[PDB]
Amino acid sequence: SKFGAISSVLNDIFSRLDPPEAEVQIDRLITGRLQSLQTYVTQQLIRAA
Amino acid sequence: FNATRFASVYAWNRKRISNCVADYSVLYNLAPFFTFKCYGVSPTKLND
Repeated sequence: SKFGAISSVLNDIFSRLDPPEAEVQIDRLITGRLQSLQTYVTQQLIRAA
Repeated sequence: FNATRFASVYAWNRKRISNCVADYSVLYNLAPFFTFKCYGVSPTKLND
């Protein structure tokens, strides 16, 4: 998932953009993936209970 | 870039560039080309 970023692969973001906006793109992707992982952990806790 | 004549805005000219090595420092180092702001890609990364 692109999560609202231009590309879903990290090395493209590094190779194409400058740090000032590459950081924004990376931040968006990181928050998206952190949210996905947190959702997985929460459902795992419910199922474990 | 060094063409003597440029077409009008409505009849804008379109040129095809392919199958060649492109060096973007030849135009960047020229002083007159001041307004060079680039979308979707950094101006520095163009060489890579």
